[PDB]
Amino acid sequence: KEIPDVLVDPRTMKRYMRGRFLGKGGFAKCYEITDMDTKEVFAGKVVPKSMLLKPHQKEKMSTEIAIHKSLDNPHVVGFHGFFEDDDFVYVVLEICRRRSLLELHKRRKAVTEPEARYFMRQTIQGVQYLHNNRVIHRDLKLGNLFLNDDMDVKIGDFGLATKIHSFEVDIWSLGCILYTLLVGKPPFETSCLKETYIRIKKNEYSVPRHINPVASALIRRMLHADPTLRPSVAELLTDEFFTSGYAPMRLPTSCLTVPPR
Ligand SMILES: Cc1nn(-c2cccc(CCC(N)=O)c2)c2cc(N[C@@H](C)c3ccccc3)ncc12
Repeated sequence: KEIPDVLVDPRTMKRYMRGRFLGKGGFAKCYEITDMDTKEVFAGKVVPKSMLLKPHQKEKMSTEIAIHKSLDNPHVVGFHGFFEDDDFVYVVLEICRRRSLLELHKRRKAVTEPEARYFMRQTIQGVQYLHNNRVIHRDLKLGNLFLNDDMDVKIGDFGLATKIHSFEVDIWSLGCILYTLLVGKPPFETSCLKETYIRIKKNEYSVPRHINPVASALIRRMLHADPTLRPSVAELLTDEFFTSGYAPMRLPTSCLTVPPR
């Protein structure tokens, strides 16, 4: 079933123009949509109701919307109201025309330290806002770390977010990220899916010796087996890793493909 060329809602009664395709997450396609009156551009998640015929799955998305809606912070994807018609649910979000930190990783492999310092900081500051507002992400991956044309990291995809394992799962996800950024490969990545889940359980990872001691030190703590021995969000910013070495405040767009100078 076709997705309407113009999108409208009963509430605000604003007309959006479905523009360029941006991607597809699971059963949700996403288009760059544009306000026909204001010309302000937004990323519109379009989920077809044929996926939400079951009231079970229809709850999970109504929770994702519930939470994301309440949020307001320069490191979480902006929320600008959802709406539905007879066929599709439409979630209107902040536009990030530089894709996700995953794309950056895939293209760059191991980034330089300052870049990880910059990304982690900004990422963590988002993670704090969440934890401060009693929100857990539970599903933090480089794909959830979107980038705008200013190279600001903005957290998205709250499809497994929950309001109040607890907070320590997020500190785990950020460990993997800081690993992947600095090391260039995910710490528990393997082709076999069962193998990954075993590696995680038995806590099987080895940080290469090429990585900075102070970096690895923190990476060990963030991935530590005892969730209660993992650092807190507030304890991250203050860590030697962020304070010892050079930390840039802005990043060039060049970082998407090559290292900065
Ligand atoms: C908010 C928001 N959700 N999505 C989005 C929706 C559906 C699927 C996907 C890809 C798979 C995934 N990572 O989940 C992303 C965006 C895409 C972009 N920008 C575009 C340029 C883009 C396209 C691919 C990946 C990242 C960004 N900006 C903001 C958003």
